[PDB]
Amino acid sequence: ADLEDNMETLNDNLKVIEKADNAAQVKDALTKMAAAAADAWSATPPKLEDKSPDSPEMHDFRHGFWILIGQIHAALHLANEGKVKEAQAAAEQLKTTCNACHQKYR
Amino acid sequence: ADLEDNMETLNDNLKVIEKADNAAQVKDALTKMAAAAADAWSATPPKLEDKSPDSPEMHDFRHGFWILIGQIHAALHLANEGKVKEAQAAAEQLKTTCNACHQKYR
Amino acid sequence: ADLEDNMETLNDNLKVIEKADNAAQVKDALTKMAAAAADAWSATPPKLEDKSPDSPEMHDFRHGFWILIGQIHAALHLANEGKVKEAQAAAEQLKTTCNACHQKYR
Ligand code: HEM
Ligand code: HEM
Ligand code: HEM
Ligand SMILES: [Zn+2]
Ligand SMILES: [Zn+2]
Repeated sequence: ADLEDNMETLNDNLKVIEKADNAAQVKDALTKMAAAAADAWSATPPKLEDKSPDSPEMHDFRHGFWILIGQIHAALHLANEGKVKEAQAAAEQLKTTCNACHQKYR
Repeated sequence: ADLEDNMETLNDNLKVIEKADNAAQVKDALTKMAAAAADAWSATPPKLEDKSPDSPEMHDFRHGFWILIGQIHAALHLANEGKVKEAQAAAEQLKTTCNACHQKYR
Repeated sequence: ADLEDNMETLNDNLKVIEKADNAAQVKDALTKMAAAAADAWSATPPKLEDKSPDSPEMHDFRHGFWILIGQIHAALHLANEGKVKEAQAAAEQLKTTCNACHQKYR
């Protein structure tokens, strides 16, 4: 997918999570987030087009999606286990990851 | 691209790390491995074609490559600071993750 | 080698990061944490001595351990970038992962 569509999917589904009624809905938003973050991994952002793929910038760029995928995964488990409230909390906190990569490369 | 191709890339570069000349050939081969493993992220292996993308088997499957990439990133950091022998050792012990997944899904 | 020992190394270097002045001191302490975590993550802890390597309990433990490994990586990136203060904030931010895993498995 386009990086840009991948982020819309991240943004949209996080909101779906903040507003969810039950576990089924959070878990579904999390899955979709996982899909998008997995796909984004290999993307080159506009701000790093003049950067070599094996370069520190692209290295740290990729790692951002690694972290996010692990967090979504942890959060996805809380959801599977029916823990709506804490799943929503994990979901929240992975925003720090969105910001960390955003501050730098967006 | 293909799951098959990704594995050939994995296998080849593991041999490339074992024979490595210097830090850079080690780093370059590890980079290729991470990109191949992330390409495989969302591939669907023959043995799990009957299984829902939301099943424990696929969960287990995608998670392997996440562990792997992590292990690769860790080796990469060893190489970055010029501990080639140590980076080469982690690429050896990195086979435990390969095997773990083949055992279940190949 | 053993969990205990690596956990001390982990504990001690976080207090070294909190008391650090320069980016290099943070980088080294994070590097020692990287190393402790590299040698620890696959151990079975006292409280899961009964459960086997591929249960839900060991899978969760390994993941949170990998989350931790991934936050040390992020923090190490920030240090190489010489962003001293935000490497430290990231070393702080990683106490929650420490805590999430102790709360289930210590
Ligand atoms: C779930 C967490 C995340 C959310 C909610 C999020 C949200 C967004 C949104 C809404 C945009 C569009 C901004 C615009 O309208 O111009 C965007 C763009 C972007 N994001 Fe994220 N993001 C997340 C995680 C990440 C991560 C982890 C990375 C890097 C590893 C990243 C890298 C980027 C980049 C480079 C752009 C610019 C896209 C472009 O200009 O083509 N984002 N993100
Ligand atoms: C760097 C470590 C790894 C190496 C060197 C490696 C190597 C290989 C090789 C040589 C094959 C032979 C199949 C062929 O080429 O036709 C294969 C197949 C396969 N591997 Fe891996 N592998 C690794 C890691 C993994 C991991 C981590 C997973 C799961 C997370 C995995 C899942 C599979 C599956 C499902 C197949 C069978 C697919 C097919 O035949 O279409 N492998 N691998
Ligand atoms: C920076 C992060 C962490 C710090 C500073 C830390 C610190 C410590 C300390 C001080 C101990 C007690 C050691 C002793 O008195 O022998 C300990 C033990 C332990 N830690 Fe951590 N820890 C961290 C992260 C983690 C993580 C991520 C996990 C699992 C994923 C984990 C699992 C355990 C377990 C199971 C023990 C019990 C060992 C025993 O008493 O046998 N820790 N840790
Ligand atoms: Zn899991
Ligand atoms: Zn790195």
